[PDB]
Amino acid sequence: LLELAKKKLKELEEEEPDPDLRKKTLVRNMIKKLE
Amino acid sequence: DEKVFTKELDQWIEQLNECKQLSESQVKSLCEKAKEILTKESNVQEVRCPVTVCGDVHGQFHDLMELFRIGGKSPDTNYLFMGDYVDRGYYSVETVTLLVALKVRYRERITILRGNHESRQITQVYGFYDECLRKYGNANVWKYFTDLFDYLPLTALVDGQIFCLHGGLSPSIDTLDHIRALDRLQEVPHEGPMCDLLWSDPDDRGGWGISPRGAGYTFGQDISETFNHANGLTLVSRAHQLVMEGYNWCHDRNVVTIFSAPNYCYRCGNQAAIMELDDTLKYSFLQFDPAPRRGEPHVTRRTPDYFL
Amino acid sequence: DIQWCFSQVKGAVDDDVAEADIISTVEFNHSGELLATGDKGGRVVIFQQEQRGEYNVYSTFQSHEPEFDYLKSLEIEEKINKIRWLPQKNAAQFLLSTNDKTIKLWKISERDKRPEGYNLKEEDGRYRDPTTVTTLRVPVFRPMDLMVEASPRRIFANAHTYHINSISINSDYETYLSADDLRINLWHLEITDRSFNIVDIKPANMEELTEVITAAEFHPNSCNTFVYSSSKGTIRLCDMRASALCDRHSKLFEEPEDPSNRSFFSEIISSISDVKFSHSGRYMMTRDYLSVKIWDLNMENRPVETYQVHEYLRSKLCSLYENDCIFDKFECCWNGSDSVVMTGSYNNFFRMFDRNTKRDITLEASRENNKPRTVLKPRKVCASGKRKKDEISVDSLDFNKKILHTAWHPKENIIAVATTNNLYIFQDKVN
Amino acid sequence: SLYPIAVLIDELRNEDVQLRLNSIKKLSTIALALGVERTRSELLPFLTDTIYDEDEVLLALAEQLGTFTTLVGGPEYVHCLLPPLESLATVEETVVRDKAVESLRAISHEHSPSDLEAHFVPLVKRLAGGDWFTSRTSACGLFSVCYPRVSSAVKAELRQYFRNLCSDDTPMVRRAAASKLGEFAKVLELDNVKSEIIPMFSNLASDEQDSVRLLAVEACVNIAQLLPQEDLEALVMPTLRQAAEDKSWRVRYMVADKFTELQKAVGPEITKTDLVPAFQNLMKDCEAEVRAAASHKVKEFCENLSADCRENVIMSQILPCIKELVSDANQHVKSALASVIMGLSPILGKDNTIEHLLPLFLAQLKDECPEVRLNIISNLDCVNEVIGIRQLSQSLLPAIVELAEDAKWRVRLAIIEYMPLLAGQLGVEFFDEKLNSLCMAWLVDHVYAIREAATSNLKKLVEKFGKEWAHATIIPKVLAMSGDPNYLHRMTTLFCINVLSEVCGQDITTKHMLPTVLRMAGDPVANVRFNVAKSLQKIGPILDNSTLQSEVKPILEKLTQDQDVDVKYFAQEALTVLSLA
Repeated sequence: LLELAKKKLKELEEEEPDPDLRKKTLVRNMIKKLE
Repeated sequence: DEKVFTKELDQWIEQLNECKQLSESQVKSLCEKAKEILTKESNVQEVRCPVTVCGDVHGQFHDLMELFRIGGKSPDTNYLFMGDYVDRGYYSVETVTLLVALKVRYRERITILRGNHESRQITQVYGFYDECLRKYGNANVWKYFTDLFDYLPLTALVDGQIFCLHGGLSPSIDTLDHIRALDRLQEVPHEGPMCDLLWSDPDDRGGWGISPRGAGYTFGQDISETFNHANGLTLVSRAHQLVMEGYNWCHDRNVVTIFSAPNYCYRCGNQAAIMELDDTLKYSFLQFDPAPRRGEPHVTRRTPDYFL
Repeated sequence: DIQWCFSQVKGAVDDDVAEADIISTVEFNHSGELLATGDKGGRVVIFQQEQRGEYNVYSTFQSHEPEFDYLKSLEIEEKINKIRWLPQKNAAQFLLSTNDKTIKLWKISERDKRPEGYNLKEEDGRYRDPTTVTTLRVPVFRPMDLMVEASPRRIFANAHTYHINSISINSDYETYLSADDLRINLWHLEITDRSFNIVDIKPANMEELTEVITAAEFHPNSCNTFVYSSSKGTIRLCDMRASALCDRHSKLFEEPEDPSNRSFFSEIISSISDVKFSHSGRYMMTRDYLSVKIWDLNMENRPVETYQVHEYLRSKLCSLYENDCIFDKFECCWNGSDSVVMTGSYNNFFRMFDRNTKRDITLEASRENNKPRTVLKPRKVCASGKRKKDEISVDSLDFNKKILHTAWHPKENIIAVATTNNLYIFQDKVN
Repeated sequence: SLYPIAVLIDELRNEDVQLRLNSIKKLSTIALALGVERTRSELLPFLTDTIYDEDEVLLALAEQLGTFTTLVGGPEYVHCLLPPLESLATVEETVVRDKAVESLRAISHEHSPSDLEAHFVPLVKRLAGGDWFTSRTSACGLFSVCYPRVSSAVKAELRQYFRNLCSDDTPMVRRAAASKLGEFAKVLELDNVKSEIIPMFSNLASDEQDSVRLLAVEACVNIAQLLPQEDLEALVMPTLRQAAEDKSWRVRYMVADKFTELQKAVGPEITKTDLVPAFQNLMKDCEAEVRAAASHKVKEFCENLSADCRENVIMSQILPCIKELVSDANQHVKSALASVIMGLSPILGKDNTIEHLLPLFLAQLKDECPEVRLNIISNLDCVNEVIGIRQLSQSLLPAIVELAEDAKWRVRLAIIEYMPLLAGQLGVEFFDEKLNSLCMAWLVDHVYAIREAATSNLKKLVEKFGKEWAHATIIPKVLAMSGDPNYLHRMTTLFCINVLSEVCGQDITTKHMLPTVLRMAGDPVANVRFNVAKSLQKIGPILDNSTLQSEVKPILEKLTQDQDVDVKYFAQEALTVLSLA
């Protein structure tokens, strides 16, 4: 919930070699909306 | 007599003007002549000024023909290259075939060097093997061109004042007797002075550094000017690194990076400069945007014929 | 309610299926007979309806092959993302199909004729003397046994920098589209070198990325209307008449966001996954992660119906973030007469609602409890801790058996439900 | 003696695509060798239904079957080529179907009326009443070949079949019908045309698709060219008016692209009365392709208007639209308008030209977008022959001088290509007193292609100015150009000498230019030695022994001793070029 700062670990320790940008754009626009 | 051979080669040149596919015997004989010419040459090919210098091409045929138009038609104007005739390209085969043909026809009025991407593993993995499989269906052409690559001189000493090489410098290199001491009939190694020589890049970062490519090193400016003072050099031309501006001045103007392949990988849309060795050794650049591709691009905002 | 009755099942029985056995699309064809199931690896497997009959295998053909990129040198893959059929031009049937980069146009045709007659060779091919021939003979034709055989005819390739996630034949037998993550090209079914980029929402620089394109359709009657969806919740309704470049919308269907149920994930459980027009050309159902929601083509600012699929998950939504089970592309299909709608769900259940009586069901596609011609009784999941012998506590649903892909026979009442490694074909009881 | 034919007859049964293709192409020899009472019964039944799916095999087979009118047995048995062609007329491909239909039409002329009505009309009816939507698409193009020679009942039946086709379901069939509407109507009775084709044309021009409504325009053009002019206001004109205000920009673009022909068909009175408002609306359209297409025909349209009020209408109705279009935002529109704005000058008398056409001209020249200046310059001949460019040269000069120098050499190459026409149309003293400065810079330009173009333009000028002007102008400058450090600039003087010797004359070349060339022969760069050898080889054909053996021969002999290989080779080449064997 509010503790998503730790769950941010997903997009933190990822090394996407250009997969689809929907999953990246979601977790990338998810944190910036609050942090 | 040589006359009949020359007329046949000129007819084949006109045929290439027609963009015609070739047979095997022609390429085998051309490779045999090239190897016969090249076995007598050492690692340091002696190119006499004046000459037109060009860097990476990476098998883009259209950029090469545009270069030909800008710089004039051979042999009216001399030419030279600095490796990277394969990898990240679509038309490597035509590039190398035309290069070898013009070299054989004009042995002494054109020079071609070797590059870091002229390595068996690298060439096999980066398009060239697939390209040969598509155009001939067999690996004999791959073996022939690798044999030719083996003999290619590594570096070029222009008139004894300017030194030009594809990859970069190495810590263990202080004088050219090191390069002339190498046995150019070997596969490109992963370690050793020759690898760093062919796999290094300049480092604006102070001091030495670890090459991110995982093979080679990052020579600093100190070794560069020490080499220059020891051997009385002024500039050290180089290529193999992409620059959005076509050419850049770094390391207190000691290094000029030449790129002759606009839109390297067809994504960056860069400029391409050719640093011509004037008769008096000055440097002149004739920058050219990506060559207008014939009947391209396929994807356009403009309405095509079927839709209109 | 049409009581559904098990009819068939495909695939194996052992639950250790390799990666190249996960069914990745299911698509009937315009008249109803055939049924393609393009699992991973590319191995399209076409089922024909036995001249109701059951479905027996018709052909099989590796469509795509594991490729390799040159410049970006990527592991360009071989999954089958979509399988669209074409109408019937002659005794052969065509079908596009796409991995993340290419679009092929296969062609399936029967053949029952073989040349019979030789001139310089014997019946085995053993050649005779060259000059002893005296009277030429021309090969004759004589029957053999049906040998169905597929073969690619065109290959539309190398136009999409990003991955492909849609195609749709245009309603005039000529063209179609293919929408990658950021652009939409309008190909032509007979010109395999040029395209026509018809939409582009890529920004100037990449780092300011907001939304992408997660679906695209056409109109079943109009020739100039696609409906490309959007990864924020909006749905443009483009129009290829008013201007050659259709970048500007002609409508914009967007729910006037409800501030009541606003939560932490209020943007990741509201990203459309598949938009599907409505067999007549009026409604345009779309399925986000938690509710199918039937828009209307004449009333932009609100939908006219909203069906909650698995409402019992809005609590576990937190726990659904650490196992990547919240990014799942569910898919919804219409009835043949625009009165019933179906969508997949978790733990092998597949909800199918009902538009005109507002009822709803929840069946279960599974093996160890069903035999042919029996009936599937509605499974009813319970959210609370009060569980009595006919409900499943939400602490027991297996979040690894997702019924993503589904189809529905155009006219008749047969459906095909594709779980991870099977293809149950539940029909209803013909009485 | 029949071994090769025995090989060829079995070679169309292998698996190599090339082998089968070659056998199909050579089928003529097999047919000739088999005979005539055996071909029909053995070879045709084998080609009836083939399993070859390659576009390059079926295409060749259809094209070959289209030329079997004689081997089959003569014009009496030509109905034996139908079974094997009807099977290609209904294949999934498109070019194959087109070729099969063309061959069917070509062989239709060999039938006889009774044979036609007995064996060919059944083929058409069948294909046009078939089941797949390819039999009908291919049948929709065999009416214009079998209508004229059939009886009345067959004619009525064919008309009914076509009318049924025009109301088909699959848009493909309706597209084919719309495409062949005009070709069919061109052979119908005039009263039958009026009473039967017009309803079809209306029903196809008010379609629900647009790939049909766009072809309805060409159908309208043909129909209008067919009917007399006393009914165009009640039969055809309403449909054209509706199409000129259509909703899908493709239909409006098609109407714009077919406007000169539409005017020529409808006639001058209807043109002047009704089309002009439609043309204005097309120019002021919200799209871009429509505006470009409508602008492309600005000249062809205004040139065909009625002579009674051509100048009035042009200045009262069309001029403001062009004035607005000149400052348009799109690029294609501006380029297209510029390329043809020059046709309006000779329509006024040069008075209205100077009064209002001049500004637009300056705006176009001053445009900062490329290819607009190129198009405006390339067609200057009009005002030159109307206003006397000498008057406007004061304005031309700044534009030409600013366009001569740019960044990319592409514009520099297109304008250097256009240079000779303007040079010829301008004058002698004016050119020499002004653009002479430009000429010099052109030769020392950087990009080599521009050097080629400058040398070629010099050649063209000196071929238009002959000897005296060149001798009094370039001779000293080009001669002195031989001191530049860059060897490219000296070679440029070499090519200039080569190109200008044949126009300046040996009496002056050998007397002044040649000694310099002989001096250049000893350049410290091999690139020049062999160039001076090639130049000698090029001027030899106009050089005699008196000076040849005196100066040239020692030079070639010395060159043949050079270290470089190419210098020796080219000196030897010259030595032989002296017609010495």
